[PDB]
Amino acid sequence: QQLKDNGHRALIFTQMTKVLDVLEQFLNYHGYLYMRLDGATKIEDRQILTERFNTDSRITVFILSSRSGGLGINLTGADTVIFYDSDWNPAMDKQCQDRCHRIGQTRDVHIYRFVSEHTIESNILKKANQKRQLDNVVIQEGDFTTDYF
Amino acid sequence: MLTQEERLRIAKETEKLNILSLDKFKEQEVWKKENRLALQKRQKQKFQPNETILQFLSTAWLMTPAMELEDRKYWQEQLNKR
Amino acid sequence: SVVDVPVPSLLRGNLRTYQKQGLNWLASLYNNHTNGILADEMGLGKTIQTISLLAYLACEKENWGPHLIVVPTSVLLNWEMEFKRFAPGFKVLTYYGSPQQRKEKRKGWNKPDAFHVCIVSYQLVVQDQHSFKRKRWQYMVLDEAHNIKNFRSTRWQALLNFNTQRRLLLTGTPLQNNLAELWSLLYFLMPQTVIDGKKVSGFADLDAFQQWFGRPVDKIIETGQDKETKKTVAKLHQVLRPYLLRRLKADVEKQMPAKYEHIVYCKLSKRQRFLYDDFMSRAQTMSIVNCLMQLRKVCNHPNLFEVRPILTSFVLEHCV
Amino acid sequence: EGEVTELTPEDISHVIVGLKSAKGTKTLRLDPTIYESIQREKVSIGDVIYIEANTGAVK
DNA sequence: AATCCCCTTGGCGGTTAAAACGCGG
DNA sequence: CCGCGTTTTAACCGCCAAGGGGATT
Ligand SMILES: Nc1ncnc2c1ncn2[C@@H]1O[C@H](COP(=O)(O)OP(=O)(O)OP(O)(O)=S)[C@@H](O)[C@H]1O
Ligand SMILES: [Mg+2]
Repeated sequence: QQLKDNGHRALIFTQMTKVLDVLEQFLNYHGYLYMRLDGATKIEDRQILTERFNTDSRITVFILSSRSGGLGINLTGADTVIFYDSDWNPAMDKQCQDRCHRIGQTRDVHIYRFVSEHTIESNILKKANQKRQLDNVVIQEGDFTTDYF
Repeated sequence: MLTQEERLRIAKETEKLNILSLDKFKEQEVWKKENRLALQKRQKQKFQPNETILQFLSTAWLMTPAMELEDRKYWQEQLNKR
Repeated sequence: SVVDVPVPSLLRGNLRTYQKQGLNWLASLYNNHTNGILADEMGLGKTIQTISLLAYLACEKENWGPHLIVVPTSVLLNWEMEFKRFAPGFKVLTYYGSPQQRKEKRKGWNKPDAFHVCIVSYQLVVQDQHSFKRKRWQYMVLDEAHNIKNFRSTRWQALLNFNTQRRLLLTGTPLQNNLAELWSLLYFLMPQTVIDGKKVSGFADLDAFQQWFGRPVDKIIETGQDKETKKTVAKLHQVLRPYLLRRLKADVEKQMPAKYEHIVYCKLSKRQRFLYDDFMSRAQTMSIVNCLMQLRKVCNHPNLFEVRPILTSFVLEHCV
Repeated sequence: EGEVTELTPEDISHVIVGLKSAKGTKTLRLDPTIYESIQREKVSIGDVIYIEANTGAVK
């Protein structure tokens, strides 16, 4: 509701298709115009619907499957991404963000992650950002063709 | 073992053929995209074919005193014809 | 120790200055007669750097030998088209289609200079390795190195023993999960070599790498930021330096917009609480991982188990 | 339950309805009472219905 | 008598290789 | 009858996580 009031278009990233169905039912009750990308999408259909979402400005919410993001596609038209659930592999979330935050983007994006209090989701988030800390110690050290300072 | 000069000549021939293939691919891609757009437009134009249509229109109409005088003159002329 | 190499006369494009810097680095890597890992960020054009390296090798030296490109299928088609666009100077063979069409693409392939470079697929070569193994490869390039991030995976075993002069990996980030991926990539670049019947090792072993490096890194991740800790991370950085290559997106892409992260904690519902408690109680004593997946399903939505019923009247078979 | 893809009366006559879902499609033949229920629910092609076979209720 | 490779399993996403196939003639 | 050209899909591989075997010093 806040995102639609502010004029931002949201991207829902989930892990399993059943959550896609539940979310589709919910946003159909709330009347949001939307399109869904799933694993079973055909290659030409995948590209065509990606172009449709990029061009059409009337569909506020766009739903993806996080695992299918391994094959990246340009989705510069987004303005906010929502992570319904977290994954064990942080690089998958990194490329999911890349789908929305990449070269050519001119709108600042926001990251939303959904977790449940006093449950396992906190443990998944801990594992994810621990792996991200390891990634940081292996990446942040400068190795971009320079050693002087 | 073919020499590097003959290698470059064969590479130039490959470049020519590849340029031909590239322009062909570009034309094919443009054709595909335009056809998709045309199909969408045809879908949007779904209506009865070549049938007579009755239309009701209401719109705000701007008025000027000269136009009011012209309308009054037309009314007077119609009354005179009566 | 190197400088900007001349741009290839057969390269049809306008690379950026940093693209030229990467090309020079790869040229140094080949001239060092070694192999390396590309870890530059996405969108920078790792495909463009690879084709530029191929063009440099062809133009400066006589390095026009057969070259092998392995890509996922959709990205394979994209790679083939981009290869046509940037540097069409190589007669490129596209491995594609039904096995009969594969044999047709094979026919007469041994004739020299019939093809200059071949593009293949990961699972495709996993299935058809027996055909490819016969010929050595002048320069091998491995796009999307995250696909072979698993040492256990049959892909790594199939591609490990290939006979090639120099090899190159392409990945967005060499470490997605643990140090094991890092070792797998490194040792894929520098595996054991055999000369005169001897066993000569390029890098260490997986257990050796984890024993000599991972445990200090385990201590690093145990607590944030200790002179031993700094010494160990510096040693890891310095050993990884000669073979890695990565340019951050932030500095090179100065026009990128900002980004913010938000965390929201969502409380459970009555049905979710009951299902979670029941599954945890059942899992306390069966397998545990399936129970963890069921608990995650509880956390997602209760409808994943049972939907609320559509109440309707009971039907009698026949009236009195 | 599914999206209606056909509403063809057999001629008070049976109706032949085609229901499509995400996993498959199916074509059924419904009794005249169910046809009356569908008729009074203003169901057309593209509508999603819910027929309970035991009770003959259409929503 | 204390430790490694595979097990051990849901739901995911690729991704070729037959199934079953109008039609052209 | 036999492919031409075709679409669908079955079936298998990677996950990806925390223990848990049961073979080895
Ligand atoms: N010097 C250049 N001149 C023209 N176009 C360029 C240049 N460098 C890069 N590009 C474009 O940028 C893209 C580079 O190819 P990509 O495959 O998209 O890059 P990338 O490194 O593969 O990013 P990822 O990791 O695959 S998402 C292509 O669309 C090129 O047209
Ligand atoms: Mg890529």
